[PDB]
Amino acid sequence: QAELHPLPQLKDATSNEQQELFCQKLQQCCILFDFMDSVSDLKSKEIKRATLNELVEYVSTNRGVIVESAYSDIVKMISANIFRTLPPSDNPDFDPEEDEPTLEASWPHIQLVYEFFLRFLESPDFQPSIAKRYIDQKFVQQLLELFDSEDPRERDFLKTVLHRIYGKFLGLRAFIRKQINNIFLRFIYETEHFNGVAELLEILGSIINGFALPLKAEHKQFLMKVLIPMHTAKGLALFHAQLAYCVVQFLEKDTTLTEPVIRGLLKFWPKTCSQKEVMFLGEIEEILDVIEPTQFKKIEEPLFKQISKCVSSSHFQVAERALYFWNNEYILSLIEENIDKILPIMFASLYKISKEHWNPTIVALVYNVLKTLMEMNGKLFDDLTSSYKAERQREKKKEL
Amino acid sequence: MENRWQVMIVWQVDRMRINTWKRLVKHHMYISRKAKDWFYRHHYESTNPKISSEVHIPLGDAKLVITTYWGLHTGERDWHLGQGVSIEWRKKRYSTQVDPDLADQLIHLHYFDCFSESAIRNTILGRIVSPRCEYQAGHNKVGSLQYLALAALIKPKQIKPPLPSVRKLTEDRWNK
Amino acid sequence: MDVFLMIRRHKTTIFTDAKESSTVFELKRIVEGILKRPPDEQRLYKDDQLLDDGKTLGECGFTSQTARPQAPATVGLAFDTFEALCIEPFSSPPE
Amino acid sequence: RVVPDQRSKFENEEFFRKLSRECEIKYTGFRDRPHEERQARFQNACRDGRSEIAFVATGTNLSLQFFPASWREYVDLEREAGKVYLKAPMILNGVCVIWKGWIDLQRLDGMGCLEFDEERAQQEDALAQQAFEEARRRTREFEDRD
Amino acid sequence: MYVKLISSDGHEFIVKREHALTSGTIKAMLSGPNEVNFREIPSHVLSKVCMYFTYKVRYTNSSTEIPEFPIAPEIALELLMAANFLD
Repeated sequence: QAELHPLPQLKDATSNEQQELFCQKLQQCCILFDFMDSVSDLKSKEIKRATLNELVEYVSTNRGVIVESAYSDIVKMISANIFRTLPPSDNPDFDPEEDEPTLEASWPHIQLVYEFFLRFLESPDFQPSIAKRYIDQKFVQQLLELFDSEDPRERDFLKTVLHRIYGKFLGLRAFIRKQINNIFLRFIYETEHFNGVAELLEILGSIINGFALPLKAEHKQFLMKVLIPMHTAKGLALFHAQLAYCVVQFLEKDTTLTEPVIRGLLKFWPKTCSQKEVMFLGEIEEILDVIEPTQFKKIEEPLFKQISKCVSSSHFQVAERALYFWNNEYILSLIEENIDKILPIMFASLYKISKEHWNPTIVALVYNVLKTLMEMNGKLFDDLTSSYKAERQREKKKEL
Repeated sequence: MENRWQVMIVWQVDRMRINTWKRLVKHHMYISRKAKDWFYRHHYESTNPKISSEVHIPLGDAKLVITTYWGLHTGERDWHLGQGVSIEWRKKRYSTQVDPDLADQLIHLHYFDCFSESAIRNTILGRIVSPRCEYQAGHNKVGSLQYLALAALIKPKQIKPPLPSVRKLTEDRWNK
Repeated sequence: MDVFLMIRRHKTTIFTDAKESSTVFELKRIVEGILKRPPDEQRLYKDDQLLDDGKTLGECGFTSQTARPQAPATVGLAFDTFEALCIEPFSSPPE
Repeated sequence: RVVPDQRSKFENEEFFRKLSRECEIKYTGFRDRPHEERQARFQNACRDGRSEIAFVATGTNLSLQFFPASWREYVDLEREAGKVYLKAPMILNGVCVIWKGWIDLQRLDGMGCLEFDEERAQQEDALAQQAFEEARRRTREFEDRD
Repeated sequence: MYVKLISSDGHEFIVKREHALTSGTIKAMLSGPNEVNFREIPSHVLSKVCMYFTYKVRYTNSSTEIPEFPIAPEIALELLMAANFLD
């Protein structure tokens, strides 16, 4: 703790020795005065805080403040703090949904360096080629591990750093894309202690929006090998909203992927969790507002077979959303064209639930479904309901 | 004796604009996370069985609801005007329909970034301008000469996907 | 509909509105009402085509789309008997 | 007395000048079925209180929708036989107004106009009027406190 | 019924009193506390700001397909200075 004499502010300093004063301050704040101690360095903290507070002012003000010779010092300045040893988790069985978030000790001073980083990457000049030699593949590699943090406030600031690097640095796009694929591939089948994937998935949303058309083989393998199996995640309840968007947006680029996506969706269907299925049905419902009629002609049997299974559910919410399927406009338009094949599958199950369930509200919607199919080629309904009753007469024979 | 009714103003639109709106609202609610206090309501929560979706926007202690509607006039025919939109502002059971050109203006007060108090002063001596406007659909009026001059010297950026606009939603173009 | 007009000479200018079918008398009456100098002692000016007392915009060819509240039509003013076309241009940026 | 000012703004406001200046309207029905079927369906909908009714400016994007109250207005038909009379109170852009229309079922078009509704202004609430006025009076520019 | 405006450069314009009411500074200068001189103001900047007065009064409370008001990028800093002084 060497005494920190307050050097003259850069406002008082003239044109000369400005970088020398600037560089000296960066070496002055490169120290690691820890904040774990309750009461220590009662004078050293604020002057460091004041310098950083003035430093953020210095970068925002003026234009020619940043020079090439300073590039090394800033990277050393930033890397000395952000590239820290992350504290161990307070509880290995910590619940992100239930337990309160864990805070950070050095946050009052960390709030300034991340701000310093943000206003630096967004600087008016920021020649990337000069920074290309200094911000190399090694800087990014340690940056990704910082997403494993536990403080929610840090993740939002961290994410904006990654997007700024990717949008400006044209050299490491391949690395960060490959790194993004690599880091996700761990999360699908591993210990999976990662907690910043919700913030991580936000970056994936803005990287697929730029995927040029037509697709390439590398981008094709992203869906069936990474994104689709991600629905088997234990904690999908927090990542589904961002995970649902990228599937739809990616599908909107090449419509030929609709068949593999739907079949892939039906493979990892939830089995024992009621809440998992409710959001899962919302995924399939969204897909049907962008589906093409020709692509419908290939998924009538497998997709609708599952829907006819989920209506006969033991939970109201699972049946509630499924019954709301016969309320859309595009969905009803599609099922009118191929009524001949859809009707024989549901109608056996839609009629059974009509007079067995207890809640009138679920039964009330069922009447609307059955009456809706009477607004179609009802001769087939008449052919069905004449034959179907004979199959129920066949079931009456089973009773007999 | 005739029955009682409610009368609304509904702007008739085509489904491509509706699905584009849904995509944009979702992207800026979730992915980029600029509009995080907005609410998106699914069709299965309103008594009227024609509402397709509702968007509620807190404005201080008030709110603004934009409702979309599915097939009206539909049934065989075609889908040039299958959907419809309505906009309402309610406070303590009080409500009034609002023109879109005013709806977009009201949204922009409690939301995205615009020039700060010192932006004009700092432009004079070149001490960098920040934050800068990213929503040009919120300045459809004339406004002071200062804003028009300032917008000239720093042409605002473009959000990667378009920022969500109540005006792009309600535009005919078919009839011109 | 209405149009907006420019009259420039020496170091004076006027900004004014009028109706569509107005021929030339409404413009001349306004500037009479502003210059306090008897009316016929004037001649309007456009390019080089002479302007008459009964000339009208439609006959003149000027239309609403020609004059907008962002670039009004320029025609100058005149009064001892007759004077030249002192159309002095505005200042220029220092370059 | 700001309602008179709003009404005066008739000449200078978009939203009293695009839907309250004598414009031809038509009933927008199924539009596919033959003409006699269209008239039958429209008349059945007019009696029955279970349906939707649409009105087009014949050339714009604006439509008026009447929904059943289940989901001082009326749709009268006996008066002036062969005519349907439409009365619709509303509150538009903060001012309470009344919409009155008439449609001839033979041609499925007619005339509508909009007028100011007196009496119905002071009973609702002064605070909501003032609040909406104040809200609409604000400008975003140079408003934020850094 | 008409206020006279003198450009610091040496130009003079005149604009109706009603049109001038839309600017706060001149109203404060004149209504309460004739002739008004906009010292330093070049001729062209004054012409453009006055054209903005006409434009705004014509396209005020009305909200229609009102067009854009062009301002060449090279003529921007001085117009901003004038607007800050006058508004």
